[PDB]
Amino acid sequence: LSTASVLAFERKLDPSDALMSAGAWAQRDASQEWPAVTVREKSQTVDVANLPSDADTLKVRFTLRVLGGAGTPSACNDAAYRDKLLQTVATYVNDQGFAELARRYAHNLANARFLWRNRVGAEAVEVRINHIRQGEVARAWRFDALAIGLRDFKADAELDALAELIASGLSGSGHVLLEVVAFARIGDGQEVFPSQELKTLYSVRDAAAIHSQKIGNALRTIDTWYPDEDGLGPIAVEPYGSVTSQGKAYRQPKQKLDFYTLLDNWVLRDEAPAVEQQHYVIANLIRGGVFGE
Amino acid sequence: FTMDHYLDIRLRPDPEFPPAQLMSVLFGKLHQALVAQGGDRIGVSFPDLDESRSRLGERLRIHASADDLRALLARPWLEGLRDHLQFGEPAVVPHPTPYRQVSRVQAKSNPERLRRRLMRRHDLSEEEARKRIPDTVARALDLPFVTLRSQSTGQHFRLFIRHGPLQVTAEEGGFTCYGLSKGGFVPWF
Repeated sequence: LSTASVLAFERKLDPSDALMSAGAWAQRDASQEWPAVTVREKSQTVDVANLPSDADTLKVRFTLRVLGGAGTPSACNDAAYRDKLLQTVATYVNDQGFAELARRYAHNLANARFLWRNRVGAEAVEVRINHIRQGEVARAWRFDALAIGLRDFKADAELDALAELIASGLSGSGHVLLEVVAFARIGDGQEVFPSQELKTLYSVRDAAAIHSQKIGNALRTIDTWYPDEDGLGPIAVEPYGSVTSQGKAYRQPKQKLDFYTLLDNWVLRDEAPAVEQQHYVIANLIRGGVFGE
Repeated sequence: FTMDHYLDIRLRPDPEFPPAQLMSVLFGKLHQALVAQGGDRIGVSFPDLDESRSRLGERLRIHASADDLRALLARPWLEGLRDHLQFGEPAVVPHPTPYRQVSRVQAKSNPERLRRRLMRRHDLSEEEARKRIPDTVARALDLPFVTLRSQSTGQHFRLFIRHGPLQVTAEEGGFTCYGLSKGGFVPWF
């Protein structure tokens, strides 16, 4: 009949803080003892994180758990709204499962978009994704991140295999944890761009790193179904789909394509189109958030 | 007839848009490209995309005739991006006459460097190095900004580009490029 006063969706596709470490190209195989890059200060005064002078390659590394059961909220206030939401996500996956969203997540893990600023000036990027079964490597991938585009979604055998593995983890048929390690050729003594704190760069234990929410924002840029002119490309799935650095807000609620109007039409009165906005609202609840009255 | 080829590049939107840094990586990769190619025969401009004269355009146009163009940063001779631009392909130019000029300039907004150069040049004293003739009273400045981190052995520059006289007055056949990476008389739209 109505929406609950409190509604909480927990995070799926759980990332970690991407630890960064310098190294040389063609040494990506035995890249375990690689020294982590640290933040220095210079001339009011600012922070800067470069590489060591004998290293032409950055390597970031983070572990991504995927959870599954994304349509089950962690908090509600009425049982009827949770039953209706579970029925809508259940008939979503019974019409078509996680085949488009898992393919786009495998794309955003294939092209190293979690390299936020380090990707745009990189000569060659290689992403290695290891599916850690018990404590060892079960299936290992080796993706050309620059050959796979940022705004076009290709078709490939290995990428559809990664899409099927992320789909199996997202449906709940298996536990999926992926060690994702990206080698980016940037140059000798070039500058890396970790996440900046409240200019102070973020670090954990004498090691510059990217935040977990920045990596979670980067692999979430899959939204291509919105009334923009063609040329923007994929944006991240936020409700009232915003780019606060650009100062614009696509799917503003005067147009009826935001997350909340599509949710309260797709659940409370059974109204959404065939493929596009259902994928948008399901990816938005895959992200998680706080909704309600 | 001056340099009769152009590339109407259009940097697409992207939820990461530091324009100083996008044009920084682009002009830096162009610097790398043309120092690898080698030659003072190339053009670069920025058409009327600066709406105010503060911002700088989201476009570009390179002016090399045939061979330098096709061999330099283009569909061949990798950019390394091929996704954030999805740009096109060049062709012959029309016949305008806005007098065809662009310019580079740099100013002084950090008199520490000048005072240190005085101290180094003939061993100046601290009091005169403090008040011989710094510009501490006023800090000069320039509007159109691009970052362009150092090619090597240095740190973050802040380069400034002033469109020259773009008056619909005349035209002339001059040199190919000044500076290092920036054509001279270039056709403008």
